[PDB]
Amino acid sequence: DLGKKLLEAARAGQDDEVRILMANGADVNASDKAGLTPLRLAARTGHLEIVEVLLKYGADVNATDIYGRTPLHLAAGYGHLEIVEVLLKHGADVNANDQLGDTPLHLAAHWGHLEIVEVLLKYGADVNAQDKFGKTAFDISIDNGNEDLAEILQKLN
DNA sequence: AGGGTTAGGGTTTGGGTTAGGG
Ligand code: NA
Ligand code: NA
Ligand code: NA
Repeated sequence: DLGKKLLEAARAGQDDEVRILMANGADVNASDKAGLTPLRLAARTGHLEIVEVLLKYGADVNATDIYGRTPLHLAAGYGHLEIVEVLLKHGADVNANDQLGDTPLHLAAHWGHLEIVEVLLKYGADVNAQDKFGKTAFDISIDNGNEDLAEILQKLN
């Protein structure tokens, strides 16, 4: 039952137990529900060290869940800058589209994570990428009344 | 129970559309 144990340790932030389970042959890309992998759970929850351990053990940086979301989508939307940075330096697809049409930049924009927006752009995020409703991150900033984010994105339009 | 950038967390317990458990 090592997959179940790994998923739990990764979401719960038990880095020691993650390392032990990986040493015992746990599948780094194990999934029990909704295509959720340990890296995706750790990235959404904010567990940086576990993200680092899983990547070192070969975790698929671009694994997708039931909604087509990659770990970078979750880290970007849930405001985990350092995880966003580690994922990107390890090959995360900055322009990955989920099944809702969103890129990580769309999620960072929707949730007001300016530093993440800037890091994504630094790593090549498509500023003109449109979601399912044909909206760009800039459009989202205007809809949400985010003056600071609109200022960052206006400078790049 | 119910919602959800949902997969835990808010007294408390099992739903779901894919669909378990303090
Ligand atoms: Na629930
Ligand atoms: Na649930
Ligand atoms: Na609950």
